[PDB]
Amino acid sequence: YRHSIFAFTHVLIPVWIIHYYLKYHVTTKPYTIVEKKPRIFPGDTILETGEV
Amino acid sequence: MNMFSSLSLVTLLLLTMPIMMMSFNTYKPSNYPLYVKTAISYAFITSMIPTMMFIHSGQELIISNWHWLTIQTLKLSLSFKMDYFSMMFIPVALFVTWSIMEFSMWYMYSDPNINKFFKYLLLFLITMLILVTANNLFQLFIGWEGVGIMSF
Amino acid sequence: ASHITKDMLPGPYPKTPEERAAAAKKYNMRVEDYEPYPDDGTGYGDYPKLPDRSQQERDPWYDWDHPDLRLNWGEPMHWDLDMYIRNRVDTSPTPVNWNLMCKHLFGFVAFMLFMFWVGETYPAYQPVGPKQYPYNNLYLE
Amino acid sequence: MLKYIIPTIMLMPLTWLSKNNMIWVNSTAHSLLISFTSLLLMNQFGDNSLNFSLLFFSDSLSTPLLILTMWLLPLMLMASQHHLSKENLTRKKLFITMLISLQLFLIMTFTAMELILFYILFEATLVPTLIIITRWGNQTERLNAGLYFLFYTLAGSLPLLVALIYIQNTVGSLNFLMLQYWVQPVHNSWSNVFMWLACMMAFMVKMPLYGLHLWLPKAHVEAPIAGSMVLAAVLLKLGGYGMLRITLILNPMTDFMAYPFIMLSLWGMIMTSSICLRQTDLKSLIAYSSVSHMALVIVAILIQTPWSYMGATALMIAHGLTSSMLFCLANSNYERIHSRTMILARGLQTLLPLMATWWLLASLTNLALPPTINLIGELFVVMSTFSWSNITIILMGVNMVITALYSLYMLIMTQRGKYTYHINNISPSFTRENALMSLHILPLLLLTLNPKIILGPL
Amino acid sequence: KNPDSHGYDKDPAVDIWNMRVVFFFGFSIVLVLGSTFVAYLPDYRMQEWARREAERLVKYREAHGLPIMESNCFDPSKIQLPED
Amino acid sequence: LTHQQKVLRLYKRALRHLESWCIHRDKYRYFACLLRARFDEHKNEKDMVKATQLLREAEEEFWHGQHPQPYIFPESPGGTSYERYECYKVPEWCLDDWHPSEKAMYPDYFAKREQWKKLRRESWEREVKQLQEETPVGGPRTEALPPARKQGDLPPLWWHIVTRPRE
Amino acid sequence: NAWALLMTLIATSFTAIYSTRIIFFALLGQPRFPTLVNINENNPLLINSIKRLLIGSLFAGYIISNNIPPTTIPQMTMPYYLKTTALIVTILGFILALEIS
Amino acid sequence: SWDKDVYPEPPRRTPAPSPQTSLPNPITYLTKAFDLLVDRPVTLVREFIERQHAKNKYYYYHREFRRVPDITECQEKDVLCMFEAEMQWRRDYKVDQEIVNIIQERLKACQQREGESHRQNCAKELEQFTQVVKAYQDRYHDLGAHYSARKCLAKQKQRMLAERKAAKEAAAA
Amino acid sequence: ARRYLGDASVEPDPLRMPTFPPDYGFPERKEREMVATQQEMNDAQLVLQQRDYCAHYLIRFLKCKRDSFPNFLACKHERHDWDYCEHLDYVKRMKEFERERRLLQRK
Amino acid sequence: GGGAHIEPRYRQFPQLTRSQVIQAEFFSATMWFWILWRFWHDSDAVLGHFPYPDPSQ
Amino acid sequence: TTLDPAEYDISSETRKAQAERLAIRSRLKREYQLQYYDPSRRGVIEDPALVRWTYARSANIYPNFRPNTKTSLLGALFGIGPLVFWYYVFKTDRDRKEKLIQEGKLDRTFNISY
Amino acid sequence: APPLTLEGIKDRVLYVLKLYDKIDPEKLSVNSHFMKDLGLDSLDQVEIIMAMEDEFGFEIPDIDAEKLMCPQEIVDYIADKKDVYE
Repeated sequence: YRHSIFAFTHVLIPVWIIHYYLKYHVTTKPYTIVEKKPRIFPGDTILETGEV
Repeated sequence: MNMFSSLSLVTLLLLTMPIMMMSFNTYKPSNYPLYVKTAISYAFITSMIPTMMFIHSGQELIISNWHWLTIQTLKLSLSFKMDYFSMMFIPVALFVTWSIMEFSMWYMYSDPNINKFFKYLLLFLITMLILVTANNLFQLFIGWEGVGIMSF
Repeated sequence: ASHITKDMLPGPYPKTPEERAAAAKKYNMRVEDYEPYPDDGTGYGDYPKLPDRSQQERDPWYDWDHPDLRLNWGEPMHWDLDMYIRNRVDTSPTPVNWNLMCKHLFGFVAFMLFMFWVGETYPAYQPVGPKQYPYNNLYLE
Repeated sequence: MLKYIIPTIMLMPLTWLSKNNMIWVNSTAHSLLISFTSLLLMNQFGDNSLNFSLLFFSDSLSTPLLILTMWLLPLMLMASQHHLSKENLTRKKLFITMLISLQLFLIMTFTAMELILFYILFEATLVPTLIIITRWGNQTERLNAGLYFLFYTLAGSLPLLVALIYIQNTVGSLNFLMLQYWVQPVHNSWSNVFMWLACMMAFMVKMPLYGLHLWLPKAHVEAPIAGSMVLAAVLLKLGGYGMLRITLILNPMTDFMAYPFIMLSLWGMIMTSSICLRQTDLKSLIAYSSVSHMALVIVAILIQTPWSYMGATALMIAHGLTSSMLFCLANSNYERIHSRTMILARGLQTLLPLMATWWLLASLTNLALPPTINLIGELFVVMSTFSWSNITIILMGVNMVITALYSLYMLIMTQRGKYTYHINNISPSFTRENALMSLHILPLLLLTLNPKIILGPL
Repeated sequence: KNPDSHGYDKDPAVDIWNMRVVFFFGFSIVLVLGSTFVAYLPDYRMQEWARREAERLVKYREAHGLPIMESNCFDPSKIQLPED
Repeated sequence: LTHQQKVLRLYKRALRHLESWCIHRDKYRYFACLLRARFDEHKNEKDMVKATQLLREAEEEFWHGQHPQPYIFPESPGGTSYERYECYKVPEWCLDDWHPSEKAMYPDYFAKREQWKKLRRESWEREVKQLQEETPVGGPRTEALPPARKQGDLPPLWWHIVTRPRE
Repeated sequence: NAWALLMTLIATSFTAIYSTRIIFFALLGQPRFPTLVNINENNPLLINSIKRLLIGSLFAGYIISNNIPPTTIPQMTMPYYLKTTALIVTILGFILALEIS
Repeated sequence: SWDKDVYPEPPRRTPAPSPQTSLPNPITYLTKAFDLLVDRPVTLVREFIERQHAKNKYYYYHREFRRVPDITECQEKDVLCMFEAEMQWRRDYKVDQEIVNIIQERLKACQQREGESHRQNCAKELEQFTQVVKAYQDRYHDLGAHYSARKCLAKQKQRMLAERKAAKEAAAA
Repeated sequence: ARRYLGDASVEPDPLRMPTFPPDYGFPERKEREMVATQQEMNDAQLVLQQRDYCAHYLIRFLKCKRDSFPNFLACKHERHDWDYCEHLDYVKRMKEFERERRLLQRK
Repeated sequence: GGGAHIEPRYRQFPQLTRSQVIQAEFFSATMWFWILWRFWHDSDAVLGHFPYPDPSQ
Repeated sequence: TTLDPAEYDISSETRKAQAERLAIRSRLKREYQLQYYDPSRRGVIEDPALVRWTYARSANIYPNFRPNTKTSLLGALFGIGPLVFWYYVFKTDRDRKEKLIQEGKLDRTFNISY
Repeated sequence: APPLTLEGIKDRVLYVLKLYDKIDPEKLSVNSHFMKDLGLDSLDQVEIIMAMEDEFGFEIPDIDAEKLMCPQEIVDYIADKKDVYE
């Protein structure tokens, strides 16, 4: 049964530590992680207009 | 998106835990393999999550982390690459190796040195896994030869 | 601390029967054709009298070969002749001296000419002359 | 500075002054301590280099290189202990004194402030080394290693003192390197070649070209017990760095004739490593490594254009350890089995299991796996020496092949079944066997974490 | 050298002393206590100082009129330039 | 090798390379007598040159028709997983260097070992000196009298007699 | 190159005789091997392994492929005799597999 | 953070949602889950010290040198006056390395920021970038004397060739 | 490659299209065949050889793809009709070996 | 030793566990059922047919 | 190719007077095992064939050497020869590459390294 | 791990040797001396080890042929090869 903290001592120690090194971080580096653009589709401001 | 990258590295930092904790962690006894074999299982479902995050919005990532030496002009630090070859393959290369060790677990079952077999099968997966993920051309060459020795 | 006359001295004919075997028996009778002869092409200081060379080649073969050990493991007392290339060399194959590989490696070299052509599927060959026209020939519109 | 020479000379009567057998542990204890002083005021700049006295700037220079020199001393008494325990104490008091008497000058040199303290201290060894080779040899061929070790080193280093006294009175004063701020060039003549050739060839005869290395395996094959001074003579050689102080300046503009030192050592680099494959004596087998990827620096130094000094410095202290440590293995495995013939020892790796991973990490750093210092010391060589001319990629690209078959054949020779006749080889590597064999791989790989502390100014 | 003593260096006692005098002096006081020193040791080769000052000064020119990375030969017409 | 038994070394291998050529288990079996027919065709005749043509021409028609990648009987002079297990190899006389507290285990076995040595402690005085009597000068293959005339202890003790097992 | 077309598609043939050979000597002929054969396939630490792959085999090819942003344009107009020309070869591979076996 | 105009970047353009569909989305069972097993052990601790750190505030200053020393003075053989005329020149060659670093990373922000176009956008960095380094190795790079760095002795004697050749020998100018 | 005149902006990887890149075009049918809006063509993320014909059409394909995320199928008729846009284009481009065949023969 | 749980065979052809083969055979369906949708609905080629571009006019 | 290697040859019956080719070896393996089996040894064996293996190989040539046969003056075809060649290859380059660096510019302007 | 004993080897060898219709299965098994059933010089000694390899299957060394006089001798050393009875 438990044996419920072994998976917790396994994963849940790092997941804490690793993100504490990020939330306090991404805005520290002038250019950190490079994530790309949204790739917008004509579902926002646009008409189609075809369909042709 | 904040959890987007951070979960990848989980896959990466995890597999180093099976090594560090081989030297006075108060090691799990024989069935030390099971210590690893489960240490795998959660890595795949860990990698399964970001697969879906990408097949929605795209948005691949890299990381800027840690500055190794900076010579004259070119500044090499290190990074990782989340690219289209990274998102799909990596779950696969772990998914098979999820099933592979069980087989050995039966095949090698009688070998007294089994305990350090799974170590020299473990680094192999680790460093072959950093070849697919690196965008810094030098960094491609750390695991390029890191595997070429593992064959020996 | 072997005292006198450790190794080869100025051969390769200093009373051929005096050497093998005084000590270092390469030949039994001073003629086994193991007599400390093989100073072939001398004046090269290489391999003096040497209870030694040209004894034959291609391997110790490492098989049953079991008086005691006899080849590469177990070290019979003293035969040693020349060595050190013997752990990366073996004996006779089934065929002999057929280079059909330079044939096959050049087998595709026949298809070098198959390189100078193209493979364009559509349309067919349709023997032509001036029908080729990869892009355009005559007027645009 | 005197922070260093004074305690290390203060060492000198820390030894005999002591009692019976306490001597070894007495001096090994202190000799480690000085390493705190070693770093202590050092690893300051950096930029606009440190000079703290008139005739000493200890090392500023970004050629730190001195911290190692102070390591290898209390690695000897752990190394040298084996068969030196079998003769008298008043002689054992000597062998620790002259061994220090070496360590005192290598602190003097590498600082020297100038050219002319370098030389008289550049030749000031060979008094302490020559005495360790001839006595406490093993074979009787040693007596010739005594001569050959001179009559080269001293043979052509006299033309220094003809040249360096020729500069002193020609342009100003050589009293100080840190003033070159007036240097005229060297254009050409049939006189100036000689000047450049006199100010050079003395250094080559130490770090060998493929000619005139005829001494190097003569002295190492047959040489003291532990490699006791054989670890030191792998410091001495690389200490020909001073060519970095000259050829940067002081006839800068003759590269005209460089080519006979390029194509002569550049085709030997592909060469003498290959004459190392069939060797039947193990302490020979390592001695020819030491030529090879040492002699690569001589094509790093002559070429100007840093990214070579980025990579030329890391090499002087690259094999500074790896090439050191191998002479420490082949010693130990020789304690137990008294032949140095490589064949004889086989069927190990069953009987000494822990010493398995010791061979491996050694023979792996000639392979130069990417992360360690070794490659990051070679791949700044290839990047500039490629730009020289594109064709250098071939030969020095071959070097990266034959060296791999080179190393393995030494390990894989010790993986075999052999039980054979040996009743010896019982000792399962008592701690000193594995203690002194460490304090190499621990400090070596470690530096890769912050490897900006091994670099030149460029 | 085994009369079933354990032993490391030489004999009964200070051998036991001789192990703690190498292990402890050798590392944990140097390979660790010392290694700490250079780990966070202060800015090496004045680069730390350089990042910011080679950072600030970029925009200063870029802001008002000035170009970026001149290489104008350090204010000519300070030099008479011998022709022949 | 004595001229009599020289066909055996061929007669051993002859059918050997055969079976790796045939596939069905009967195929080997069906060609047995059929190819066995050729041996005794001349069953009794000269030992010398007359029948040396049974040795002479045996060379060809064998080497011709050789190397269809034979079945190698895996643990043997060659072929896969033959010498495979060396990770034990049983380094007999591992019992020297211990530092007991490693010797607490197998007390009954440490008792037994020192009981074997008494034989090899002194068996020699008549064991070695008999070899000075047994072989007069240049003797060929070197084993002692098979008994050693009363009790061999071992005599070949113990290197051949206690030697290493396989697992 | 108008050779690989000749060359590659011929290799596609042997893809049959690759398989069928090691199938027909192992899975087909009469039992041949020495007696005392202990075979036991009831092996929780094995059967657990295969079962995952073959399940994660069949469904795999379609799941992976079905979800992608399309990165290119395949021709999609494939005339006759260019069509099953691979399958056309394997069809007789199995023929020449068994007939030659 | 940093200085905006030292590290400019284009704005965010957050994508619009498009549910469109009757089917459950699992991310909303994760971003609503993952957030609750993160913030508590994480954000509370950063807030924990950042007030714990209110107890003491150190200082380290912004180091700015004093520039009298000029360039091409002084009388030739001199030491004192030409010791410094490198200290001007040496630091100002350690700067001009890094200004190539900063301008280079800004380039990367032209790619993975976009990466699909890679061509029809950014208008600036590349067409600027190769107008930067071509303002670098000329006169600021002593080559092949870069081994000696040949400070101020060879530093001008490119720039004598950049004077005694250009602008006069150009024929006719 | 219809209008061969210069490019105001020099951006290659033809961010300068002739106007919009065709495969070849026109020559006559269709003189102006008409594609989609370039301002929206590279405003989205659109790979090269996604700038051929049927840009208007395939931009909608992914629209619904992003709609139902936990789904393996959006429109198998559109993806079918994606040929019916493309197949119709490609077959319309199978005609350039028909004209040049009989046009470059005798006359 | 370990246990007797199965004895070997003299070529009496050992028996199966009877849950060995059935539990497997359910995976003989997953190829024969998952082959269902091949021809339904897809043909040898789902393409459209090139109509011989006759209009060279 | 390398080699026959003569797994059959002439024989029978000549040279059956050749015996005691084994008596040579049989003496030793008797004596060697007479050496190798003893209770108290703990040490390696002389094994002279190895002593005469290196010492008749590494040393004991320049003593045996004579500078006479012109197959020992061969080495000029080996030692010096290609070392001239590598000069001929290089010195043409480093020049052909140099001439262009002056008249005409091969490189780009984003090469600062070098 | 497979259990091995000294009985089967007395049986198996007795077995197939009793399978051959060339030998009546009233004849001696453990000791016939095999010279009564050696006929002829060949086609016995190497003939009998042709089948016995088909069950165990290690190599049947050549020089061990002349040990095959005693039917207890063949079974004798097969114990020493495969690590058989105590």
